[PDB]
Parts: sequence; C-alpha cells; structure tokens
Amino acid sequence: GSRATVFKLGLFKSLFLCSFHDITRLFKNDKTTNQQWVLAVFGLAEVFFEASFELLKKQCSFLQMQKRSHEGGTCAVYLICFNTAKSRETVRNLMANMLNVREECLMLQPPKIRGLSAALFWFKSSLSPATLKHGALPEWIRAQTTLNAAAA
DNA sequence: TGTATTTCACACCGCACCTCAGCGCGTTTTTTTTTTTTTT
Repeated sequence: GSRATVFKLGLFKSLFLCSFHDITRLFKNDKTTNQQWVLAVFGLAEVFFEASFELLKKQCSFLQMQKRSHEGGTCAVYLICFNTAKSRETVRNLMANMLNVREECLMLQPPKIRGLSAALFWFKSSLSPATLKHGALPEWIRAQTTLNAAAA
C-alpha cells in the first residue's frame, strides 16, 4: 500500500514547508487511475535521482523533481505526469522498480487542478538549482500560476 | 467464512458552451464672395 501517510507528510513538511494534501487530494481507492501524479521518495542517492530525471523523461508529458535535505532524512519530491494513465499500483511498481527503496516511501495521489498552493509549490520549485523540467508544465500548474500573457 | 480485487452509482466540482442588448457609430468644399469686365 503506502498511499500517503502522516510520517512521510511530516518530513515532507519539515523539508519543503508545504503539505501533500494541499498539492494533491484524496484517493484511498487503489483502483482509480490518472495520468498525472505527484511523488516524494525517501532514502535516495543523488546520482540515481539525477538518473531518475534521465530515466523517466521518456514517457511523460512533463517531469519535475527537487531534492533535500539537512542531516535528518531525504525527501526527493517528484512531479510526474505520464503519457497514458496508470494506476497507483502500476505507477507504484514503476517507481519501486525505479528508486531501490521499499514500497514505503511512495506518495501517490492525483494532483489538484483548482488550488493556489498546489501550483505555487512547484512554481517555486521550478526555480531551484536541482530542479529538472522537461517540456510544457501540465495544464494544472501551467494553468493556476501561468497561462498569463507572455508579453501582455 | 474471512478477504483480495473492481465496475456501477449519486455526485464534488467544472470546462465551456450558448444567450441578450446596453456600451461604442456622422459630414461641411465649393460657390459666393463683390470682385472689375462683360456691351457702353
């Protein structure tokens, strides 16, 4: 299982100071699917994180990732928006064949299309040095904080 | 009898359609002007 629990959320907050319930919202139904997803993964080495942008940036319309931390536990936060929708079990198997960790530290929920912080978080992350973007941002963030007149 | 594994089923919440009429809305030199021919 390990949909999204209080423990991962606590260290997520301790690192990026914004919740996972405020960037996504709720499904405990591990059957309901979606193409877009969010993810934060724990206990990762930076080399395979940089290679994670490498590997994933085949098959998704966008991909954002950012990294921490301070001597207390690493929370590599992803933003994943695949090409064809895949369930929490399928994307769970993908990422837990990706990151050489347990099924524990996965954070799978669809992103929330109406919400301010839900795109402010990634809009701030987009300027971070270790952030790795590919192509157009998904229409949710790329709707909430952008889609504004490029040159009036 | 306990439990993994999944669409229908009422609906959060909506992207975006069509639906009205109250807001904007316009031409005027040239001729005539008294000027000096214009018979006388």
